[PDB]
Amino acid sequence: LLSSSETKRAARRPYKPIAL
Amino acid sequence: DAVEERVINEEYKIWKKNTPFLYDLVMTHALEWPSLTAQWLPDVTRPEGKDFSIHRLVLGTHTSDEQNHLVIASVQLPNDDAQFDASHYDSEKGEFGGFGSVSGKIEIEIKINHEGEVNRARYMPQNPCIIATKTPSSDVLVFDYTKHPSKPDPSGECNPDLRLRGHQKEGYGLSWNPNLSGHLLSASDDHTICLWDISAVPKEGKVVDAKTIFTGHTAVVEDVSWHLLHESLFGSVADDQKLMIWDTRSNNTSKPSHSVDAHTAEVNCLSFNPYSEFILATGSADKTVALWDLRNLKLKLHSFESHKDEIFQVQWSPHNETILASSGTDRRLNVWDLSKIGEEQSPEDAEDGPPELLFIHGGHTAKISDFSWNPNEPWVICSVSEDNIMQVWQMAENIYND
Ligand SMILES: [Ca+2]
Repeated sequence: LLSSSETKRAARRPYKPIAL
Repeated sequence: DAVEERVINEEYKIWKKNTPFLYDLVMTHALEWPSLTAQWLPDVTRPEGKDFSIHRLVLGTHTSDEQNHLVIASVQLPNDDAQFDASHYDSEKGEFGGFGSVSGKIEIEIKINHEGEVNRARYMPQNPCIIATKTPSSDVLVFDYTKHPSKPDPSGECNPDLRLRGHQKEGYGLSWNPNLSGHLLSASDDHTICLWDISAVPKEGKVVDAKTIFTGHTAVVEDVSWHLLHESLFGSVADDQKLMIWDTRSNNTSKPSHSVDAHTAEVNCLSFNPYSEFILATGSADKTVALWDLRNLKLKLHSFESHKDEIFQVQWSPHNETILASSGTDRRLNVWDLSKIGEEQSPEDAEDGPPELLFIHGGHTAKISDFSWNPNEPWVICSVSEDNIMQVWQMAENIYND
Protein backbone atom coordinates (compact mmCIF):
# COMPACT_ATOMS: atom_id res chain seq x y z
CA LEU A 1 0.00 0.00 0.00
CA LEU A 2 2.63 2.44 1.24
CA SER A 3 6.43 2.57 1.19
CA SER A 4 8.50 0.69 3.75
CA SER A 5 9.19 4.06 5.40
CA GLU A 6 5.47 4.85 5.70
CA THR A 7 4.29 1.39 6.88
CA LYS A 8 7.00 1.37 9.56
CA ARG A 9 6.04 4.91 10.46
CA ALA A 10 2.36 3.99 10.87
CA ALA A 11 3.38 0.90 12.92
CA ARG A 12 5.00 3.14 15.57
CA ARG A 13 2.47 6.01 15.39
CA PRO A 14 -0.84 4.34 16.38
CA TYR A 15 -2.77 7.52 17.25
CA LYS A 16 -1.80 9.65 14.23
CA PRO A 17 -4.17 9.30 11.23
CA ILE A 18 -2.87 7.59 8.08
CA ALA A 19 -3.19 9.59 4.84
CA LEU A 20 -2.03 9.20 1.21
CA ASP B 1 -9.14 13.76 34.98
CA ALA B 2 -11.96 13.79 32.41
CA VAL B 3 -9.79 15.37 29.68
CA GLU B 4 -7.32 12.45 29.47
CA GLU B 5 -10.33 10.09 29.30
CA ARG B 6 -11.66 12.21 26.41
CA VAL B 7 -8.25 12.17 24.67
CA ILE B 8 -7.88 8.38 24.94
CA ASN B 9 -11.31 7.90 23.35
CA GLU B 10 -10.52 10.33 20.53
CA GLU B 11 -7.18 8.60 19.92
CA TYR B 12 -8.95 5.21 19.86
CA LYS B 13 -11.23 6.60 17.09
CA ILE B 14 -8.14 7.44 15.02
CA TRP B 15 -6.61 3.99 15.59
CA LYS B 16 -9.89 2.28 14.63
CA LYS B 17 -10.08 4.17 11.35
CA ASN B 18 -6.46 3.15 10.63
CA THR B 19 -6.86 -0.61 11.23
CA PRO B 20 -7.23 -1.72 7.58
CA PHE B 21 -3.76 -0.23 6.89
CA LEU B 22 -1.91 -1.82 9.86
CA TYR B 23 -3.74 -5.13 10.49
CA ASP B 24 -4.60 -8.34 8.63
CA LEU B 25 -6.86 -9.26 11.53
CA VAL B 26 -8.45 -7.15 14.28
CA MET B 27 -11.28 -8.34 16.53
CA THR B 28 -12.52 -6.48 19.61
CA HIS B 29 -14.85 -8.27 22.02
CA ALA B 30 -16.46 -7.07 25.25
CA LEU B 31 -16.33 -9.72 27.95
CA GLU B 32 -18.99 -9.65 30.67
CA TRP B 33 -16.20 -9.05 33.17
CA PRO B 34 -12.58 -8.07 32.68
CA SER B 35 -10.03 -10.88 32.57
CA LEU B 36 -6.71 -10.61 34.39
CA THR B 37 -5.30 -13.55 32.42
CA ALA B 38 -5.04 -14.89 28.87
CA GLN B 39 -3.42 -18.03 27.42
CA TRP B 40 -4.05 -19.78 24.10
CA LEU B 41 -4.54 -23.54 24.47
CA PRO B 42 -2.34 -25.57 22.11
CA ASP B 43 -5.07 -27.39 20.15
CA VAL B 44 -6.60 -26.28 16.88
CA THR B 45 -9.44 -27.88 14.94
CA ARG B 46 -10.17 -27.52 11.21
CA PRO B 47 -13.81 -28.61 10.56
CA GLU B 48 -14.58 -30.31 7.22
CA GLY B 49 -14.92 -28.03 4.16
CA LYS B 50 -15.13 -24.75 6.11
CA ASP B 51 -13.17 -21.52 5.62
CA PHE B 52 -12.08 -21.07 9.28
CA SER B 53 -10.22 -22.84 12.08
CA ILE B 54 -11.22 -22.92 15.77
CA HIS B 55 -8.72 -21.94 18.48
CA ARG B 56 -9.20 -21.75 22.25
CA LEU B 57 -8.28 -19.43 25.13
CA VAL B 58 -8.04 -19.88 28.89
CA LEU B 59 -9.60 -16.80 30.48
CA GLY B 60 -10.92 -15.66 33.84
CA THR B 61 -13.25 -13.05 35.29
CA HIS B 62 -12.69 -10.17 37.68
CA THR B 63 -15.86 -9.31 39.62
CA SER B 64 -15.83 -7.39 42.91
CA ASP B 65 -19.24 -8.55 44.25
CA GLU B 66 -20.48 -11.26 41.83
CA GLN B 67 -19.60 -14.89 41.05
CA ASN B 68 -16.26 -15.31 39.27
CA HIS B 69 -15.48 -18.12 36.83
CA LEU B 70 -12.61 -19.95 35.19
CA VAL B 71 -13.44 -19.58 31.50
CA ILE B 72 -12.67 -21.40 28.26
CA ALA B 73 -13.47 -19.55 25.02
CA SER B 74 -13.38 -20.42 21.32
CA VAL B 75 -12.07 -18.13 18.57
CA GLN B 76 -12.60 -18.65 14.83
CA LEU B 77 -9.73 -17.53 12.59
CA PRO B 78 -9.93 -17.22 8.80
CA ASN B 79 -8.03 -19.55 6.48
CA ASP B 80 -5.89 -17.91 3.79
CA ASP B 81 -8.42 -19.04 1.13
CA ALA B 82 -11.37 -17.48 2.84
CA GLN B 83 -13.90 -15.21 1.22
CA PHE B 84 -14.67 -11.69 2.28
CA ASP B 85 -18.00 -11.16 3.99
CA ALA B 86 -19.49 -8.04 2.36
CA SER B 87 -22.97 -8.23 3.96
CA HIS B 88 -22.13 -5.56 6.59
CA TYR B 89 -21.74 -2.30 4.66
CA ASP B 90 -21.79 0.91 6.74
CA SER B 91 -22.67 4.21 5.00
CA GLU B 92 -21.60 6.20 8.09
CA LYS B 93 -18.02 4.88 8.27
CA GLY B 94 -17.95 4.05 4.54
CA GLU B 95 -16.59 0.54 5.12
CA PHE B 96 -17.60 -3.14 5.06
CA GLY B 97 -15.80 -4.13 8.28
CA GLY B 98 -13.24 -6.96 8.33
CA PHE B 99 -13.32 -10.48 9.76
CA GLY B 100 -15.05 -10.34 13.15
CA SER B 101 -16.41 -6.81 12.91
CA VAL B 102 -19.73 -8.26 14.23
CA SER B 103 -20.59 -10.99 16.77
CA GLY B 104 -20.20 -14.67 15.82
CA LYS B 105 -16.48 -15.50 15.96
CA ILE B 106 -15.88 -15.54 19.74
CA GLU B 107 -17.88 -17.67 22.18
CA ILE B 108 -17.73 -18.78 25.80
CA GLU B 109 -17.58 -22.59 25.86
CA ILE B 110 -16.98 -23.37 29.53
CA LYS B 111 -17.47 -21.54 32.85
CA ILE B 112 -16.20 -23.19 36.03
CA ASN B 113 -17.09 -21.73 39.47
CA HIS B 114 -14.05 -20.06 41.01
CA GLU B 115 -13.68 -18.54 44.45
CA GLY B 116 -12.53 -14.96 43.87
CA GLU B 117 -11.08 -13.40 40.76
CA VAL B 118 -8.74 -15.42 38.56
CA ASN B 119 -5.39 -13.60 38.97
CA ARG B 120 -3.77 -16.02 36.53
CA ALA B 121 -4.65 -19.29 34.79
CA ARG B 122 -2.14 -21.52 33.01
CA TYR B 123 -2.61 -24.97 31.44
CA MET B 124 -0.31 -27.96 32.12
CA PRO B 125 1.70 -28.60 28.91
CA GLN B 126 1.70 -32.43 29.28
CA ASN B 127 -2.09 -32.39 29.79
CA PRO B 128 -3.87 -29.23 28.57
CA CYS B 129 -7.04 -30.39 30.37
CA ILE B 130 -5.31 -29.47 33.66
CA ILE B 131 -5.38 -25.76 34.57
CA ALA B 132 -3.83 -24.11 37.62
CA THR B 133 -5.19 -20.81 38.90
CA LYS B 134 -4.05 -18.04 41.26
CA THR B 135 -6.77 -16.64 43.52
CA PRO B 136 -6.99 -13.63 45.89
CA SER B 137 -6.53 -16.10 48.77
CA SER B 138 -3.35 -18.08 49.37
CA ASP B 139 -4.58 -21.46 48.03
CA VAL B 140 -3.40 -22.18 44.46
CA LEU B 141 -6.05 -24.25 42.64
CA VAL B 142 -5.97 -26.97 40.01
CA PHE B 143 -8.92 -27.77 37.73
CA ASP B 144 -9.27 -30.66 35.27
CA TYR B 145 -11.99 -29.07 33.14
CA THR B 146 -13.21 -32.44 31.74
CA LYS B 147 -14.15 -33.39 35.35
CA HIS B 148 -16.57 -30.43 35.48
CA PRO B 149 -19.82 -29.41 33.78
CA SER B 150 -19.61 -26.87 30.94
CA LYS B 151 -22.44 -24.89 32.56
CA PRO B 152 -21.83 -24.18 36.27
CA ASP B 153 -24.07 -24.71 39.28
CA PRO B 154 -25.69 -21.36 40.18
CA SER B 155 -24.75 -21.81 43.87
CA GLY B 156 -21.28 -20.69 42.78
CA GLU B 157 -19.64 -23.45 44.80
CA CYS B 158 -15.97 -23.63 43.87
CA ASN B 159 -14.90 -27.30 43.90
CA PRO B 160 -11.34 -27.62 42.61
CA ASP B 161 -9.78 -31.01 41.88
CA LEU B 162 -6.77 -29.99 43.99
CA ARG B 163 -6.03 -27.29 46.53
CA LEU B 164 -2.31 -26.46 46.78
CA ARG B 165 -1.00 -25.11 50.13
CA GLY B 166 2.19 -23.26 51.07
CA HIS B 167 1.60 -19.53 50.66
CA GLN B 168 0.32 -16.85 53.02
CA LYS B 169 -0.79 -14.40 50.37
CA GLU B 170 -2.01 -14.14 46.80
CA GLY B 171 0.28 -13.73 43.79
CA TYR B 172 0.50 -13.86 39.99
CA GLY B 173 3.53 -15.98 39.02
CA LEU B 174 2.54 -19.41 37.75
CA SER B 175 4.67 -21.84 35.71
CA TRP B 176 4.39 -25.54 34.84
CA ASN B 177 7.62 -27.43 34.20
CA PRO B 178 7.50 -28.49 30.53
CA ASN B 179 9.96 -31.34 31.21
CA LEU B 180 8.63 -32.60 34.58
CA SER B 181 4.93 -33.46 34.42
CA GLY B 182 2.96 -31.98 37.36
CA HIS B 183 5.67 -29.68 38.77
CA LEU B 184 4.17 -26.23 39.41
CA LEU B 185 5.89 -23.04 40.58
CA SER B 186 4.06 -20.12 42.12
CA ALA B 187 5.03 -16.59 43.20
CA SER B 188 3.31 -14.56 45.95
CA ASP B 189 3.06 -11.26 47.82
CA ASP B 190 4.38 -13.23 50.87
CA HIS B 191 7.94 -12.98 49.39
CA THR B 192 8.10 -16.75 48.66
CA ILE B 193 8.03 -19.17 45.77
CA CYS B 194 6.28 -22.51 46.29
CA LEU B 195 6.76 -25.76 44.40
CA TRP B 196 4.27 -28.64 44.20
CA ASP B 197 4.56 -32.06 42.58
CA ILE B 198 1.06 -33.27 41.72
CA SER B 199 2.05 -36.18 39.45
CA ALA B 200 1.69 -38.68 42.30
CA VAL B 201 -1.27 -37.49 44.40
CA PRO B 202 -2.45 -40.27 46.78
CA LYS B 203 -5.82 -42.03 46.72
CA GLU B 204 -7.56 -39.13 44.93
CA GLY B 205 -6.84 -36.65 47.78
CA LYS B 206 -7.88 -32.99 47.48
CA VAL B 207 -5.08 -31.02 49.21
CA VAL B 208 -1.34 -30.91 48.55
CA ASP B 209 1.38 -29.28 50.60
CA ALA B 210 4.36 -27.55 48.97
CA LYS B 211 7.37 -29.80 48.27
CA THR B 212 9.75 -26.87 48.60
CA ILE B 213 9.55 -23.18 49.50
CA PHE B 214 12.16 -20.75 48.14
CA THR B 215 12.70 -17.72 50.34
CA GLY B 216 15.44 -15.65 48.69
CA HIS B 217 13.53 -12.49 47.85
CA THR B 218 13.07 -9.73 50.43
CA ALA B 219 9.91 -8.36 48.80
CA VAL B 220 6.82 -9.31 46.77
CA VAL B 221 7.67 -11.95 44.13
CA GLU B 222 5.91 -10.91 40.90
CA ASP B 223 6.70 -13.72 38.45
CA VAL B 224 8.32 -17.12 38.18
CA SER B 225 9.20 -19.26 35.16
CA TRP B 226 10.88 -22.59 34.47
CA HIS B 227 13.73 -22.84 31.99
CA LEU B 228 12.36 -24.56 28.88
CA LEU B 229 15.11 -27.21 28.44
CA HIS B 230 16.62 -27.66 31.92
CA GLU B 231 14.22 -29.28 34.35
CA SER B 232 16.04 -28.15 37.52
CA LEU B 233 16.47 -24.46 36.59
CA PHE B 234 13.99 -21.64 36.98
CA GLY B 235 13.98 -17.85 37.28
CA SER B 236 12.10 -15.41 39.50
CA VAL B 237 11.66 -11.63 39.71
CA ALA B 238 10.44 -9.34 42.50
CA ASP B 239 9.85 -5.86 43.96
CA ASP B 240 13.37 -6.03 45.46
CA GLN B 241 14.64 -5.17 41.93
CA LYS B 242 16.29 -8.60 41.57
CA LEU B 243 16.38 -11.42 39.06
CA MET B 244 17.16 -14.78 40.63
CA ILE B 245 18.17 -18.06 39.00
CA TRP B 246 17.29 -21.13 41.07
CA ASP B 247 18.39 -24.77 41.09
CA THR B 248 15.93 -27.28 42.62
CA ARG B 249 18.76 -29.74 43.35
CA SER B 250 20.42 -27.17 45.67
CA ASN B 251 20.17 -27.78 49.42
CA ASN B 252 19.80 -24.11 50.36
CA THR B 253 16.38 -22.69 49.45
CA SER B 254 17.05 -19.24 51.00
CA LYS B 255 19.75 -18.46 48.44
CA PRO B 256 19.46 -18.62 44.64
CA SER B 257 22.24 -20.01 42.43
CA HIS B 258 22.62 -16.47 41.04
CA SER B 259 21.23 -13.04 41.94
CA VAL B 260 21.22 -9.96 39.68
CA ASP B 261 20.26 -6.33 40.21
CA ALA B 262 18.26 -6.24 37.01
CA HIS B 263 16.39 -2.92 37.27
CA THR B 264 16.04 0.46 38.97
CA ALA B 265 12.55 -0.53 40.22
CA GLU B 266 10.18 -3.49 40.73
CA VAL B 267 10.71 -6.38 38.32
CA ASN B 268 7.27 -7.64 37.32
CA CYS B 269 7.80 -10.32 34.67
CA LEU B 270 10.24 -12.62 32.91
CA SER B 271 10.32 -15.01 29.92
CA PHE B 272 12.88 -17.45 28.52
CA ASN B 273 13.55 -17.41 24.79
CA PRO B 274 12.12 -20.67 23.36
CA TYR B 275 14.88 -21.05 20.73
CA SER B 276 18.00 -19.68 22.42
CA GLU B 277 18.63 -21.57 25.66
CA PHE B 278 20.71 -18.81 27.31
CA ILE B 279 18.57 -15.76 26.56
CA LEU B 280 15.77 -14.34 28.70
CA ALA B 281 13.86 -11.09 29.15
CA THR B 282 12.61 -9.18 32.20
CA GLY B 283 10.08 -6.32 32.36
CA SER B 284 9.97 -3.66 35.05
CA ALA B 285 8.38 -0.58 36.58
CA ASP B 286 11.42 1.37 35.29
CA LYS B 287 9.62 1.17 31.91
CA THR B 288 12.22 -1.10 30.28
CA VAL B 289 12.56 -4.68 29.13
CA ALA B 290 16.10 -5.93 29.89
CA LEU B 291 17.86 -8.75 28.03
CA TRP B 292 20.08 -11.32 29.76
CA ASP B 293 22.53 -14.11 29.03
CA LEU B 294 22.49 -16.78 31.74
CA ARG B 295 26.19 -17.44 31.19
CA ASN B 296 27.08 -13.87 32.22
CA LEU B 297 24.49 -12.10 34.37
CA LYS B 298 26.81 -9.23 35.41
CA LEU B 299 26.24 -7.62 32.01
CA LYS B 300 22.79 -6.61 30.87
CA LEU B 301 22.85 -7.22 27.12
CA HIS B 302 20.30 -4.59 26.12
CA SER B 303 17.50 -2.34 27.30
CA PHE B 304 14.30 -1.94 25.22
CA GLU B 305 13.08 1.60 25.89
CA SER B 306 9.84 3.39 24.80
CA HIS B 307 7.06 2.21 27.12
CA LYS B 308 5.31 5.18 28.73
CA ASP B 309 4.55 3.44 32.05
CA GLU B 310 5.24 0.28 34.09
CA ILE B 311 5.58 -3.07 32.30
CA PHE B 312 3.86 -6.17 33.70
CA GLN B 313 4.09 -8.82 30.97
CA VAL B 314 6.69 -10.03 28.48
CA GLN B 315 6.46 -12.93 26.00
CA TRP B 316 8.63 -14.24 23.18
CA SER B 317 7.15 -15.15 19.82
CA PRO B 318 6.67 -18.90 19.54
CA HIS B 319 7.71 -18.72 15.84
CA ASN B 320 10.53 -16.12 15.65
CA GLU B 321 13.48 -16.13 18.03
CA THR B 322 14.19 -12.40 17.46
CA ILE B 323 10.63 -11.29 18.22
CA LEU B 324 9.13 -10.51 21.60
CA ALA B 325 6.32 -8.41 23.03
CA SER B 326 5.64 -6.48 26.22
CA SER B 327 2.69 -4.80 27.98
CA GLY B 328 1.70 -3.01 31.18
CA THR B 329 -0.06 -0.03 32.77
CA ASP B 330 -0.07 2.13 29.65
CA ARG B 331 -2.66 1.10 27.06
CA ARG B 332 -0.04 0.35 24.36
CA LEU B 333 1.47 -3.10 23.64
CA ASN B 334 4.96 -3.07 22.06
CA VAL B 335 6.46 -5.67 19.71
CA TRP B 336 10.25 -5.78 19.52
CA ASP B 337 12.73 -7.23 17.02
CA LEU B 338 16.25 -7.76 18.39
CA SER B 339 17.80 -8.24 14.91
CA LYS B 340 17.14 -4.55 14.22
CA ILE B 341 19.17 -3.35 17.25
CA GLY B 342 21.69 -0.62 16.37
CA GLU B 343 20.31 0.08 12.85
CA GLU B 344 20.88 3.79 12.23
CA GLN B 345 17.76 5.99 12.06
CA SER B 346 16.73 9.45 10.86
CA PRO B 347 15.70 11.95 13.60
CA GLU B 348 12.04 11.74 12.47
CA ASP B 349 11.91 7.97 13.05
CA ALA B 350 13.95 8.22 16.27
CA GLU B 351 11.09 10.32 17.74
CA ASP B 352 8.84 7.22 17.62
CA GLY B 353 11.35 4.92 19.38
CA PRO B 354 14.48 2.81 18.81
CA PRO B 355 14.84 0.75 15.59
CA GLU B 356 14.16 -2.59 17.34
CA LEU B 357 10.61 -1.39 18.12
CA LEU B 358 8.65 -3.10 15.35
CA PHE B 359 5.02 -2.41 16.25
CA ILE B 360 2.93 -0.47 18.75
CA HIS B 361 -0.53 -1.93 19.21
CA GLY B 362 -2.87 0.95 20.12
CA GLY B 363 -6.19 -0.93 20.16
CA HIS B 364 -6.70 -0.84 23.93
CA THR B 365 -7.98 2.10 26.03
CA ALA B 366 -7.00 0.79 29.48
CA LYS B 367 -4.23 -1.06 31.32
CA ILE B 368 -3.38 -4.39 29.68
CA SER B 369 -3.51 -7.20 32.23
CA ASP B 370 -2.21 -10.03 30.05
CA PHE B 371 -1.66 -11.22 26.48
CA SER B 372 -0.77 -14.44 24.66
CA TRP B 373 0.84 -15.27 21.30
CA ASN B 374 -1.13 -17.81 19.27
CA PRO B 375 1.04 -20.94 18.98
CA ASN B 376 -0.65 -22.22 15.76
CA GLU B 377 -1.24 -19.02 13.75
CA PRO B 378 1.94 -16.95 13.47
CA TRP B 379 1.72 -13.27 14.52
CA VAL B 380 -1.78 -13.57 16.06
CA ILE B 381 -1.96 -12.16 19.58
CA CYS B 382 -4.73 -12.18 22.18
CA SER B 383 -4.65 -9.24 24.63
CA VAL B 384 -7.03 -8.39 27.52
CA SER B 385 -7.50 -5.11 29.43
CA GLU B 386 -9.15 -3.84 32.64
CA ASP B 387 -12.15 -2.28 30.85
CA ASN B 388 -13.48 -5.73 29.72
CA ILE B 389 -11.95 -5.53 26.22
CA MET B 390 -10.40 -8.60 24.63
CA GLN B 391 -8.67 -8.18 21.28
CA VAL B 392 -7.46 -10.88 18.88
CA TRP B 393 -5.22 -9.23 16.33
CA GLN B 394 -2.47 -9.62 13.78
CA MET B 395 -0.33 -6.84 12.33
CA ALA B 396 -0.12 -6.46 8.54
CA GLU B 397 2.39 -8.78 6.85
CA ASN B 398 4.48 -6.00 5.25
CA ILE B 399 5.36 -4.56 8.68
CA TYR B 400 7.55 -7.59 9.54
CA ASN B 401 7.95 -8.96 6.00
CA ASP B 402 10.06 -6.12 4.50
CA1 LIG C 1 18.24 -19.92 16.18
